[PDB]
Parts: sequence; C-alpha cells; structure tokens
Amino acid sequence: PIGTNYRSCESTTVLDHTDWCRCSCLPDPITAYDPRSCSQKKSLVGVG
Amino acid sequence: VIGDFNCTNFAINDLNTTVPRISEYVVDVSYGLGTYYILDRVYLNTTIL
Ligand SMILES: *[C@@H]1O[C@H](CO)[C@@H](O[C@@H]2O[C@H](CO)[C@@H](O)[C@H](O)[C@H]2NC(C)=O)[C@H](O)[C@H]1NC(C)=O
Ligand SMILES: *[C@@H]1O[C@H](CO)[C@@H](O[C@@H]2O[C@H](CO)[C@@H](O)[C@H](O)[C@H]2NC(C)=O)[C@H](O)[C@H]1NC(C)=O
Ligand SMILES: *[C@@H]1O[C@H](CO)[C@@H](O)[C@H](O)[C@H]1NC(C)=O
Ligand SMILES: *[C@@H]1O[C@H](CO)[C@@H](O)[C@H](O)[C@H]1NC(C)=O
Ligand SMILES: *[C@@H]1O[C@H](CO)[C@@H](O)[C@H](O)[C@H]1NC(C)=O
Repeated sequence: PIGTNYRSCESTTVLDHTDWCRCSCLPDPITAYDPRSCSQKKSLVGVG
Repeated sequence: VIGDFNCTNFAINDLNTTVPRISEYVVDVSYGLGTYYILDRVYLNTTIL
C-alpha cells in the first residue's frame, strides 16, 4: 500500500550462490531468530 | 499519505513549501492554558494539586 515499507530483505553470497535472499521475521514472528529486526513486535494487551 | 484511497490526482506536487519550518511557540500554563475543569466539581477561591 502507498506510504508503507516493503518487507526488509537482503541478498548476499552464500554456498557459492551470488544472490541467496534472506528476509526479516523468519521462520515466523513468534519463533523469529532475532525479534529486533522483525517489524512485528510482540505486545501484551493493555487494559480496555 | 494519510489513508490509501486515491480520491484525486488533480494538482498534486512534491514541493517543500515549508523551507521555513513548522512554526513554534512556548507552552505557558501560568494563566490556566492547558488545564481543564475537574468532572462535576467546583472549587472556589483555592489552590489544588
Ligand atoms: C489515481 O486516480 C486517478 C483518477 O481518479 C488516475 O488518473 C488517471 O490515470 C489514467 C492512466 O491511464 C489516465 O488515462 C487518466 O486520464 C487519469 N485521469 C483521470 C481523471 O482519470 C491516477 O492514475 C491514479 N493513480 C495515481 C498514482 O495517481
Ligand atoms: C479568597 O481567599 C483569600 C485568602 O483566604 C481571602 O483573602 C483574605 O481576606 C481577608 C478579608 O476578608 C483579609 O483580611 C486577608 O488579609 C486576605 N488574605 C489574603 C492572603 O489576601 C479572600 O477574602 C477570599 N475572597 C472571597 C470572595 O472568598
Ligand atoms: C534466545 O533467543 C535469541 C534470539 O532468537 C537466540 O539468539 C538465542 O540463541 C536463544 N537462546 C536460547 C537458550 O534458546
Ligand atoms: C516504528 O515507529 C517507531 C516510532 O513510533 C520507530 O521508533 C520505529 O523505528 C518504527 N519501526 C519501523 C519498523 O518502522
Ligand atoms: C524542507 O526544507 C527544510 C529546510 O531546508 C528542511 O529542514 C526539511 O527537512 C525539508 N523537508 C523534506 C521532507 O525534505
């Protein structure tokens, strides 16, 4: 959508492939390897 | 953008019209500015924390 940022991703040389792509929030936001780079932030519900 | 509905494209541009920045003024509450009346209560001739 207009005014939104696309899913953060990086292309890097790995296992002799020039463009092995990796992205944020993998495997999923609940089990993410680093929640810090994931745009989905775990939050407890506030009262009301 | 605010929403995402394309209401119109008539006369839309990217000009930075606010080169002189959004104006600023200092908050001074000494005359009651920024305060509000408390519920259904009246306080007379007194100071309240
Ligand atoms: C936003 O909507 C307007 C129409 O409300 C789109 O403008 C039209 O774009 C097409 C592209 O083929 C032209 O044929 C028309 O002449 C344009 N004007 C009108 C009045 O229809 C516009 O493309 C939309 N998208 C954006 C990003 O502005
Ligand atoms: C509002 O409250 C003030 C402070 O209690 C009152 O001021 C006093 O008034 C008496 C006369 O009635 C004077 O002798 C005192 O010297 C005053 N003190 C001060 C600090 O000014 C005032 O009368 C009250 N006004 C009303 C309408 O209730
Ligand atoms: C805890 O979580 C972090 C972030 O995913 C991870 O680097 C770390 O290895 C995990 N530690 C354990 C004990 O699971
Ligand atoms: C989300 O917005 C906050 C400010 O409210 C900002 O600190 C944070 O970096 C933003 N995160 C992303 C992924 O845009
Ligand atoms: C608009 O111009 C002012 C003055 O140079 C600058 O501070 C501001 O960052 C500019 N805005 C954008 C979105 O470039």
